[PDB]
Amino acid sequence: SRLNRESVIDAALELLNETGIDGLTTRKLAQKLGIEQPTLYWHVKNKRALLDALAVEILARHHDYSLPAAGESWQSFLRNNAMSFRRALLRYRDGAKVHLGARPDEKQYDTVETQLRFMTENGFSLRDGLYAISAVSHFTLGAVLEQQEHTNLPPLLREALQIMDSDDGEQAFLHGLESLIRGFEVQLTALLQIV
Amino acid sequence: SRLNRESVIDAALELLNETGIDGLTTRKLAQKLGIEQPTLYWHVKNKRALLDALAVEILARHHDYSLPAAGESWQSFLRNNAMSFRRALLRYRDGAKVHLGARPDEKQYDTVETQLRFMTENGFSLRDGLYAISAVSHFTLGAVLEQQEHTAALTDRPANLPPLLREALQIMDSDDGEQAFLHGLESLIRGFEVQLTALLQIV
Ligand SMILES: Cc1c2c(c(O)c3c(O)cccc13)C(=O)[C@]1(O)C(=O)C(C(N)=O)=C(O)[C@@H](N(C)C)[C@@H]1C2
Ligand SMILES: Cc1c2c(c(O)c3c(O)cccc13)C(=O)[C@]1(O)C(=O)C(C(N)=O)=C(O)[C@@H](N(C)C)[C@@H]1C2
Ligand SMILES: [Cl-]
Ligand SMILES: [Cl-]
Ligand SMILES: [Cl-]
Ligand SMILES: [Cl-]
Ligand SMILES: [Cl-]
Ligand SMILES: [Cl-]
Ligand SMILES: [Cl-]
Ligand SMILES: [Cl-]
Ligand SMILES: [Cl-]
Ligand SMILES: [Cl-]
Ligand SMILES: [Cl-]
Ligand SMILES: [Mg+2]
Ligand SMILES: [Mg+2]
Repeated sequence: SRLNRESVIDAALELLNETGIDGLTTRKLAQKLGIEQPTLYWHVKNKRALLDALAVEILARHHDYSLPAAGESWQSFLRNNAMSFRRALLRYRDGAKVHLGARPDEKQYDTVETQLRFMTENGFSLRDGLYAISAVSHFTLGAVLEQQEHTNLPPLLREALQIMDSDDGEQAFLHGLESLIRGFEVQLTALLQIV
Repeated sequence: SRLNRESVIDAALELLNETGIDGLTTRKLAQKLGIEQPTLYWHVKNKRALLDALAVEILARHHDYSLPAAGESWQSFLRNNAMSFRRALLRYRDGAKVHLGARPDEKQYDTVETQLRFMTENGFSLRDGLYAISAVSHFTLGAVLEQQEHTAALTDRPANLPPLLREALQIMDSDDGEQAFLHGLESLIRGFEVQLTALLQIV
Protein backbone atom coordinates (compact mmCIF):
# COMPACT_ATOMS: atom_id res chain seq x y z
CA SER A 1 0.00 0.00 0.00
CA ARG A 2 1.03 3.66 0.16
CA LEU A 3 4.16 4.42 2.29
CA ASN A 4 4.08 8.20 2.81
CA ARG A 5 4.83 9.10 6.44
CA GLU A 6 1.10 9.50 7.21
CA SER A 7 0.16 6.02 5.91
CA VAL A 8 3.07 4.33 7.71
CA ILE A 9 1.94 5.95 11.02
CA ASP A 10 -1.67 4.94 10.31
CA ALA A 11 -0.58 1.31 9.85
CA ALA A 12 1.75 1.35 12.86
CA LEU A 13 -0.98 2.68 15.14
CA GLU A 14 -3.39 0.04 13.84
CA LEU A 15 -0.74 -2.63 14.55
CA LEU A 16 -0.01 -1.20 17.99
CA ASN A 17 -3.69 -1.65 18.89
CA GLU A 18 -3.50 -5.28 17.72
CA THR A 19 -0.19 -6.28 19.30
CA GLY A 20 0.87 -3.95 22.06
CA ILE A 21 4.23 -2.24 22.32
CA ASP A 22 6.23 -5.39 23.05
CA GLY A 23 4.63 -7.40 20.25
CA LEU A 24 4.94 -4.57 17.75
CA THR A 25 7.77 -5.28 15.28
CA THR A 26 8.97 -3.88 11.98
CA ARG A 27 8.50 -7.40 10.51
CA LYS A 28 4.79 -7.33 11.39
CA LEU A 29 4.49 -3.73 10.13
CA ALA A 30 5.86 -4.84 6.76
CA GLN A 31 3.24 -7.61 6.65
CA LYS A 32 0.34 -5.18 7.40
CA LEU A 33 1.53 -2.84 4.68
CA GLY A 34 1.84 -5.70 2.14
CA ILE A 35 5.57 -5.08 1.66
CA GLU A 36 8.97 -6.71 2.08
CA GLN A 37 11.11 -5.77 5.08
CA PRO A 38 13.90 -4.11 3.12
CA THR A 39 11.22 -1.84 1.53
CA LEU A 40 9.97 -0.82 4.98
CA TYR A 41 13.62 -0.15 6.01
CA TRP A 42 13.92 2.66 3.46
CA HIS A 43 10.99 4.34 5.30
CA VAL A 44 11.44 3.20 8.93
CA LYS A 45 14.96 2.36 10.12
CA ASN A 46 14.06 0.46 13.31
CA LYS A 47 11.45 -0.03 16.04
CA ARG A 48 12.89 2.85 18.12
CA ALA A 49 12.50 5.35 15.26
CA LEU A 50 8.97 4.05 14.78
CA LEU A 51 8.11 4.51 18.45
CA ASP A 52 9.66 8.00 18.60
CA ALA A 53 7.37 8.97 15.74
CA LEU A 54 4.27 7.40 17.24
CA ALA A 55 4.84 9.27 20.51
CA VAL A 56 4.77 12.55 18.59
CA GLU A 57 1.88 11.72 16.23
CA ILE A 58 -0.43 10.37 18.89
CA LEU A 59 -0.28 13.81 20.62
CA ALA A 60 -0.42 15.71 17.32
CA ARG A 61 -3.59 13.83 16.26
CA HIS A 62 -5.40 13.40 19.56
CA HIS A 63 -4.15 15.77 22.27
CA ASP A 64 -6.20 18.87 21.56
CA TYR A 65 -5.58 20.83 24.78
CA SER A 66 -1.86 21.55 24.36
CA LEU A 67 -2.39 25.28 24.72
CA PRO A 68 -4.33 27.46 27.16
CA ALA A 69 -7.47 29.26 26.10
CA ALA A 70 -7.20 33.05 25.96
CA GLY A 71 -7.45 34.38 29.50
CA GLU A 72 -7.49 30.87 31.00
CA SER A 73 -6.07 30.41 34.54
CA TRP A 74 -2.97 28.31 35.04
CA GLN A 75 -5.08 26.00 37.23
CA SER A 76 -7.72 25.39 34.58
CA PHE A 77 -5.02 24.98 31.93
CA LEU A 78 -3.13 22.27 33.80
CA ARG A 79 -6.46 20.52 34.47
CA ASN A 80 -7.61 20.60 30.86
CA ASN A 81 -4.14 19.76 29.58
CA ALA A 82 -3.90 16.73 31.90
CA MET A 83 -7.34 15.37 30.94
CA SER A 84 -6.47 15.75 27.26
CA PHE A 85 -3.02 14.18 27.67
CA ARG A 86 -4.57 11.22 29.53
CA ARG A 87 -7.22 10.73 26.85
CA ALA A 88 -4.52 10.70 24.13
CA LEU A 89 -2.36 8.22 26.03
CA LEU A 90 -5.38 5.93 26.56
CA ARG A 91 -6.38 6.04 22.89
CA TYR A 92 -3.92 3.26 21.87
CA ARG A 93 -2.80 0.07 23.59
CA ASP A 94 0.41 0.76 25.62
CA GLY A 95 0.19 4.46 24.65
CA ALA A 96 1.82 5.52 27.91
CA LYS A 97 4.83 3.23 27.25
CA VAL A 98 5.04 4.58 23.71
CA HIS A 99 5.27 8.12 25.12
CA LEU A 100 7.88 7.40 27.80
CA GLY A 101 10.39 6.36 25.20
CA ALA A 102 11.28 10.01 24.44
CA ARG A 103 11.56 13.72 25.31
CA PRO A 104 10.10 16.67 23.33
CA ASP A 105 10.62 16.34 19.58
CA GLU A 106 11.60 19.32 17.44
CA LYS A 107 8.02 19.37 16.14
CA GLN A 108 6.87 19.85 19.77
CA TYR A 109 9.30 22.62 20.76
CA ASP A 110 7.04 25.58 20.11
CA THR A 111 4.20 23.93 22.06
CA VAL A 112 6.19 22.94 25.12
CA GLU A 113 7.96 26.31 25.08
CA THR A 114 4.61 28.09 25.18
CA GLN A 115 3.51 25.89 28.09
CA LEU A 116 6.65 26.79 30.05
CA ARG A 117 6.34 30.50 29.24
CA PHE A 118 2.65 30.47 30.21
CA MET A 119 3.51 29.16 33.70
CA THR A 120 6.16 31.86 34.07
CA GLU A 121 3.65 34.54 33.06
CA ASN A 122 1.39 33.31 35.85
CA GLY A 123 3.89 33.83 38.68
CA PHE A 124 6.01 30.66 38.59
CA SER A 125 9.77 30.72 38.17
CA LEU A 126 10.83 28.59 35.23
CA ARG A 127 11.97 25.97 37.76
CA ASP A 128 8.76 25.86 39.75
CA GLY A 129 6.64 25.95 36.59
CA LEU A 130 8.66 23.04 35.24
CA TYR A 131 8.27 21.09 38.48
CA ALA A 132 4.48 21.65 38.28
CA ILE A 133 4.30 20.60 34.64
CA SER A 134 6.54 17.55 35.19
CA ALA A 135 4.51 16.44 38.22
CA VAL A 136 1.28 16.57 36.23
CA SER A 137 2.86 14.67 33.36
CA HIS A 138 4.38 12.00 35.61
CA PHE A 139 1.23 11.53 37.70
CA THR A 140 -0.83 11.21 34.51
CA LEU A 141 1.58 8.76 32.82
CA GLY A 142 1.62 6.69 36.04
CA ALA A 143 -2.19 6.64 36.28
CA VAL A 144 -2.44 5.59 32.62
CA LEU A 145 0.32 2.96 32.77
CA GLU A 146 -1.20 1.19 35.75
CA GLN A 147 -4.44 0.98 33.80
CA GLN A 148 -2.76 -0.26 30.64
CA GLU A 149 -0.54 -2.89 32.30
CA HIS A 150 -3.56 -4.27 34.09
CA THR A 151 -4.73 -5.15 30.56
CA ASN A 152 -7.23 -14.62 50.24
CA LEU A 153 -7.50 -10.77 49.91
CA PRO A 154 -7.62 -8.74 53.15
CA PRO A 155 -10.76 -6.55 53.54
CA LEU A 156 -9.61 -3.02 52.65
CA LEU A 157 -7.45 -4.16 49.73
CA ARG A 158 -10.43 -6.29 48.58
CA GLU A 159 -12.72 -3.30 48.68
CA ALA A 160 -9.87 -1.10 47.29
CA LEU A 161 -9.54 -3.28 44.19
CA GLN A 162 -13.39 -3.26 44.06
CA ILE A 163 -13.33 0.56 44.16
CA MET A 164 -10.30 0.76 41.84
CA ASP A 165 -12.36 -1.31 39.34
CA SER A 166 -15.62 0.71 39.59
CA ASP A 167 -14.40 2.64 36.54
CA ASP A 168 -11.39 2.80 34.21
CA GLY A 169 -9.26 4.77 36.71
CA GLU A 170 -10.81 8.16 35.89
CA GLN A 171 -12.09 8.80 39.41
CA ALA A 172 -8.78 8.34 41.24
CA PHE A 173 -7.05 10.35 38.46
CA LEU A 174 -9.30 13.40 38.64
CA HIS A 175 -9.14 13.43 42.41
CA GLY A 176 -5.34 13.19 42.47
CA LEU A 177 -5.16 15.87 39.77
CA GLU A 178 -7.03 18.33 42.05
CA SER A 179 -4.78 17.58 44.98
CA LEU A 180 -1.75 18.26 42.80
CA ILE A 181 -3.06 21.55 41.43
CA ARG A 182 -4.09 22.84 44.86
CA GLY A 183 -0.66 21.86 46.26
CA PHE A 184 0.99 23.92 43.49
CA GLU A 185 -1.26 26.92 44.33
CA VAL A 186 -0.47 26.75 48.04
CA GLN A 187 3.27 26.81 47.11
CA LEU A 188 3.01 29.67 44.66
CA THR A 189 0.82 31.85 46.87
CA ALA A 190 3.21 31.53 49.89
CA LEU A 191 5.98 33.53 48.12
CA LEU A 192 8.82 33.66 50.69
CA GLN A 193 6.55 32.75 53.62
CA ILE A 194 7.21 29.49 55.44
CA VAL A 195 4.46 27.19 54.34
CA SER B 1 25.22 -23.41 40.43
CA ARG B 2 22.62 -23.38 43.22
CA LEU B 3 18.95 -23.04 42.06
CA ASN B 4 17.00 -22.37 45.26
CA ARG B 5 14.57 -19.45 44.86
CA GLU B 6 16.96 -16.94 46.45
CA SER B 7 19.80 -17.87 44.07
CA VAL B 8 17.66 -17.79 40.90
CA ILE B 9 16.40 -14.34 41.87
CA ASP B 10 19.96 -13.13 42.67
CA ALA B 11 21.17 -14.22 39.22
CA ALA B 12 18.07 -12.78 37.48
CA LEU B 13 18.53 -9.38 39.13
CA GLU B 14 22.17 -9.45 38.14
CA LEU B 15 21.11 -10.29 34.57
CA LEU B 16 18.42 -7.59 34.55
CA ASN B 17 21.08 -5.03 35.37
CA GLU B 18 23.22 -6.41 32.54
CA THR B 19 20.51 -6.56 29.86
CA GLY B 20 17.47 -4.52 30.80
CA ILE B 21 13.99 -5.91 30.77
CA ASP B 22 13.57 -6.42 26.99
CA GLY B 23 16.96 -8.13 26.74
CA LEU B 24 16.44 -10.38 29.74
CA THR B 25 15.48 -13.92 28.71
CA THR B 26 15.24 -17.33 30.30
CA ARG B 27 17.87 -18.57 27.81
CA LYS B 28 20.36 -15.99 29.08
CA LEU B 29 19.46 -16.75 32.69
CA ALA B 30 20.20 -20.44 32.12
CA GLN B 31 23.63 -19.49 30.77
CA LYS B 32 24.41 -17.25 33.75
CA LEU B 33 23.54 -20.07 36.09
CA GLY B 34 25.54 -22.69 34.14
CA ILE B 35 22.58 -24.89 33.38
CA GLU B 36 20.52 -26.15 30.46
CA GLN B 37 17.13 -24.60 29.65
CA PRO B 38 14.95 -27.57 30.69
CA THR B 39 16.69 -27.49 34.09
CA LEU B 40 15.75 -23.81 34.50
CA TYR B 41 12.17 -24.53 33.38
CA TRP B 42 11.66 -26.86 36.41
CA HIS B 43 12.36 -23.81 38.61
CA VAL B 44 11.06 -20.91 36.48
CA LYS B 45 8.23 -21.44 33.96
CA ASN B 46 8.69 -18.35 31.78
CA LYS B 47 9.83 -14.73 31.61
CA ARG B 48 6.54 -13.45 33.07
CA ALA B 49 6.72 -15.64 36.17
CA LEU B 50 10.31 -14.55 36.63
CA LEU B 51 9.42 -10.86 36.42
CA ASP B 52 6.49 -11.33 38.78
CA ALA B 53 8.95 -12.68 41.30
CA LEU B 54 11.51 -9.94 40.72
CA ALA B 55 8.88 -7.24 41.26
CA VAL B 56 8.04 -8.72 44.64
CA GLU B 57 11.63 -9.34 45.70
CA ILE B 58 12.92 -5.95 44.72
CA LEU B 59 10.44 -4.40 47.16
CA ALA B 60 11.00 -7.06 49.81
CA ARG B 61 14.77 -6.54 49.73
CA HIS B 62 15.06 -2.76 49.18
CA HIS B 63 11.80 -0.87 49.91
CA ASP B 64 12.61 -0.29 53.62
CA TYR B 65 9.78 2.20 54.42
CA SER B 66 6.67 0.09 53.71
CA LEU B 67 5.12 0.79 57.09
CA PRO B 68 4.70 3.94 59.18
CA ALA B 69 6.70 4.43 62.33
CA ALA B 70 4.94 4.47 65.71
CA GLY B 71 3.21 7.83 66.06
CA GLU B 72 4.11 9.00 62.54
CA SER B 73 1.94 11.59 60.78
CA TRP B 74 0.21 10.48 57.58
CA GLN B 75 2.05 13.24 55.73
CA SER B 76 5.44 12.03 56.92
CA PHE B 77 4.54 8.43 56.15
CA LEU B 78 3.54 9.20 52.55
CA ARG B 79 6.74 11.23 52.18
CA ASN B 80 9.03 8.54 53.55
CA ASN B 81 7.09 5.78 51.76
CA ALA B 82 7.39 7.49 48.37
CA MET B 83 11.11 8.20 48.79
CA SER B 84 11.69 4.54 49.62
CA PHE B 85 9.55 3.25 46.72
CA ARG B 86 11.43 5.50 44.31
CA ARG B 87 14.83 4.31 45.57
CA ALA B 88 13.81 0.67 45.23
CA LEU B 89 12.51 1.18 41.67
CA LEU B 90 15.71 3.01 40.66
CA ARG B 91 17.98 0.31 42.11
CA TYR B 92 17.72 -1.98 39.05
CA ARG B 93 17.73 -1.14 35.37
CA ASP B 94 14.15 -0.89 34.08
CA GLY B 95 12.93 -1.43 37.67
CA ALA B 96 9.73 0.56 37.23
CA LYS B 97 8.80 -1.51 34.18
CA VAL B 98 9.47 -4.66 36.19
CA HIS B 99 7.16 -3.36 38.90
CA LEU B 100 4.39 -2.21 36.54
CA GLY B 101 4.04 -5.74 35.22
CA ALA B 102 1.96 -6.62 38.39
CA ARG B 103 -0.44 -5.70 41.31
CA PRO B 104 0.11 -6.69 44.99
CA ASP B 105 1.00 -10.39 45.28
CA GLU B 106 -0.23 -12.40 48.27
CA LYS B 107 3.00 -11.73 50.18
CA GLN B 108 2.37 -7.95 49.87
CA TYR B 109 -1.38 -7.92 50.64
CA ASP B 110 -0.86 -7.37 54.33
CA THR B 111 1.64 -4.57 53.91
CA VAL B 112 -0.71 -2.68 51.62
CA GLU B 113 -3.65 -3.50 53.92
CA THR B 114 -1.78 -1.98 56.84
CA GLN B 115 -1.11 1.09 54.64
CA LEU B 116 -4.81 1.52 53.85
CA ARG B 117 -5.89 0.99 57.44
CA PHE B 118 -3.31 3.54 58.63
CA MET B 119 -4.72 6.19 56.28
CA THR B 120 -8.24 5.43 57.57
CA GLU B 121 -6.99 5.70 61.17
CA ASN B 122 -5.81 9.22 60.39
CA GLY B 123 -9.08 10.60 59.12
CA PHE B 124 -9.34 9.39 55.53
CA SER B 125 -12.18 7.30 54.18
CA LEU B 126 -11.01 4.13 52.42
CA ARG B 127 -11.79 5.86 49.12
CA ASP B 128 -9.85 9.03 49.86
CA GLY B 129 -7.02 7.20 51.54
CA LEU B 130 -6.74 4.98 48.48
CA TYR B 131 -6.81 7.95 46.12
CA ALA B 132 -3.98 9.41 48.14
CA ILE B 133 -1.84 6.24 48.20
CA SER B 134 -2.59 5.67 44.50
CA ALA B 135 -1.66 9.20 43.48
CA VAL B 136 1.64 8.80 45.32
CA SER B 137 2.23 5.47 43.58
CA HIS B 138 1.33 6.80 40.13
CA PHE B 139 3.38 10.00 40.43
CA THR B 140 6.38 8.10 41.71
CA LEU B 141 6.24 5.33 39.09
CA GLY B 142 5.73 7.89 36.30
CA ALA B 143 8.72 9.91 37.42
CA VAL B 144 10.98 6.85 37.60
CA LEU B 145 9.78 5.39 34.31
CA GLU B 146 10.57 8.67 32.53
CA GLN B 147 14.04 8.67 34.01
CA GLN B 148 14.74 5.00 33.19
CA GLU B 149 13.24 5.09 29.63
CA HIS B 150 15.22 8.24 28.95
CA THR B 151 18.39 6.34 29.88
CA ALA B 152 17.39 3.44 27.60
CA ALA B 153 16.53 5.65 24.61
CA LEU B 154 19.91 7.45 24.77
CA THR B 155 21.91 4.29 24.09
CA ASP B 156 19.86 3.83 20.83
CA ARG B 157 20.34 7.38 19.45
CA PRO B 158 21.62 10.85 20.51
CA ALA B 159 19.18 13.52 21.78
CA ASN B 160 17.57 24.11 17.76
CA LEU B 161 16.12 24.39 21.31
CA PRO B 162 13.98 27.35 22.38
CA PRO B 163 15.36 29.02 25.55
CA LEU B 164 13.03 27.88 28.33
CA LEU B 165 13.10 24.26 27.16
CA ARG B 166 16.88 24.37 26.98
CA GLU B 167 16.96 25.68 30.50
CA ALA B 168 14.34 23.12 31.57
CA LEU B 169 16.36 20.22 30.13
CA GLN B 170 19.54 21.56 31.78
CA ILE B 171 17.57 21.76 35.02
CA MET B 172 16.10 18.28 34.53
CA ASP B 173 19.50 16.77 33.73
CA SER B 174 21.26 18.49 36.66
CA ASP B 175 20.42 15.49 38.91
CA ASP B 176 18.48 12.24 38.28
CA GLY B 177 15.02 13.87 38.62
CA GLU B 178 15.18 13.94 42.43
CA GLN B 179 14.55 17.65 42.92
CA ALA B 180 11.52 17.65 40.66
CA PHE B 181 10.30 14.49 42.40
CA LEU B 182 10.58 15.84 45.95
CA HIS B 183 9.01 19.18 44.98
CA GLY B 184 6.03 17.51 43.30
CA LEU B 185 5.73 15.15 46.27
CA GLU B 186 5.18 18.03 48.68
CA SER B 187 2.60 19.60 46.39
CA LEU B 188 0.64 16.32 46.24
CA ILE B 189 0.78 15.81 50.04
CA ARG B 190 -0.36 19.35 50.82
CA GLY B 191 -3.19 19.03 48.32
CA PHE B 192 -4.33 15.87 50.13
CA GLU B 193 -4.17 17.73 53.46
CA VAL B 194 -6.21 20.66 52.16
CA GLN B 195 -8.84 18.15 50.96
CA LEU B 196 -8.91 16.18 54.21
CA THR B 197 -9.17 19.22 56.45
CA ALA B 198 -12.07 20.71 54.39
CA LEU B 199 -14.43 17.93 55.54
CA LEU B 200 -17.79 18.75 53.85
CA GLN B 201 -16.86 22.41 53.27
CA ILE B 202 -16.73 23.81 49.74
CA VAL B 203 -13.06 24.08 49.01
C1 LIG C 1 7.39 20.94 29.18
C2 LIG C 1 7.57 19.47 28.91
C3 LIG C 1 6.41 18.60 28.52
C4 LIG C 1 6.61 17.17 28.26
C5 LIG C 1 7.93 16.54 28.41
O1 LIG C 1 8.13 15.22 28.17
C6 LIG C 1 9.06 17.38 28.80
C7 LIG C 1 10.39 16.75 28.97
O2 LIG C 1 10.53 15.42 28.73
C8 LIG C 1 11.46 17.56 29.34
C9 LIG C 1 11.28 18.93 29.58
C10 LIG C 1 10.04 19.56 29.46
C11 LIG C 1 8.90 18.83 29.08
C12 LIG C 1 5.50 16.31 27.82
O3 LIG C 1 5.69 15.10 27.58
C13 LIG C 1 4.16 16.92 27.62
O4 LIG C 1 3.28 15.81 27.81
C14 LIG C 1 3.93 17.47 26.21
O5 LIG C 1 4.71 17.28 25.26
C15 LIG C 1 2.68 18.19 26.03
C16 LIG C 1 2.20 18.57 24.67
N1 LIG C 1 2.88 18.19 23.58
O6 LIG C 1 1.15 19.20 24.54
C17 LIG C 1 1.97 18.50 27.15
O7 LIG C 1 0.65 18.64 27.12
C18 LIG C 1 2.59 18.69 28.51
N2 LIG C 1 1.59 18.31 29.53
C19 LIG C 1 1.26 16.87 29.66
C20 LIG C 1 1.84 18.95 30.83
C21 LIG C 1 3.97 18.05 28.62
C22 LIG C 1 5.03 19.16 28.37
C1 LIG D 1 -2.34 0.43 48.04
C2 LIG D 1 -1.70 -0.08 46.78
C3 LIG D 1 -0.21 0.00 46.60
C4 LIG D 1 0.41 -0.50 45.36
C5 LIG D 1 -0.41 -1.07 44.28
O1 LIG D 1 0.18 -1.51 43.14
C6 LIG D 1 -1.88 -1.14 44.46
C7 LIG D 1 -2.72 -1.71 43.38
O2 LIG D 1 -2.12 -2.15 42.24
C8 LIG D 1 -4.11 -1.76 43.55
C9 LIG D 1 -4.69 -1.30 44.73
C10 LIG D 1 -3.93 -0.76 45.77
C11 LIG D 1 -2.54 -0.66 45.69
C12 LIG D 1 1.88 -0.42 45.19
O3 LIG D 1 2.44 -0.83 44.19
C13 LIG D 1 2.69 0.13 46.31
O4 LIG D 1 3.88 0.65 45.73
C14 LIG D 1 3.05 -0.96 47.28
O5 LIG D 1 2.75 -2.14 47.09
C15 LIG D 1 3.79 -0.54 48.45
C16 LIG D 1 4.48 -1.54 49.28
N1 LIG D 1 4.33 -2.84 49.01
O6 LIG D 1 5.19 -1.20 50.21
C17 LIG D 1 3.82 0.78 48.74
O7 LIG D 1 4.83 1.25 49.45
C18 LIG D 1 2.75 1.75 48.30
N2 LIG D 1 3.31 3.13 48.11
C19 LIG D 1 4.23 3.31 46.97
C20 LIG D 1 2.27 4.16 48.12
C21 LIG D 1 1.95 1.19 47.10
C22 LIG D 1 0.66 0.60 47.68
CL1 LIG E 1 4.39 4.95 -1.53
CL1 LIG F 1 2.67 11.98 4.72
CL1 LIG G 1 0.70 11.84 9.74
CL1 LIG H 1 11.15 -4.80 15.18
CL1 LIG I 1 -10.09 29.91 34.10
CL1 LIG J 1 -13.84 13.42 25.73
CL1 LIG K 1 20.01 -26.50 43.53
CL1 LIG L 1 15.55 -19.82 48.81
CL1 LIG M 1 14.72 -14.43 47.73
CL1 LIG N 1 12.69 -15.63 27.72
CL1 LIG O 1 5.53 12.90 62.01
MG1 LIG P 1 6.96 13.70 27.74
MG1 LIG Q 1 2.14 -1.24 42.31
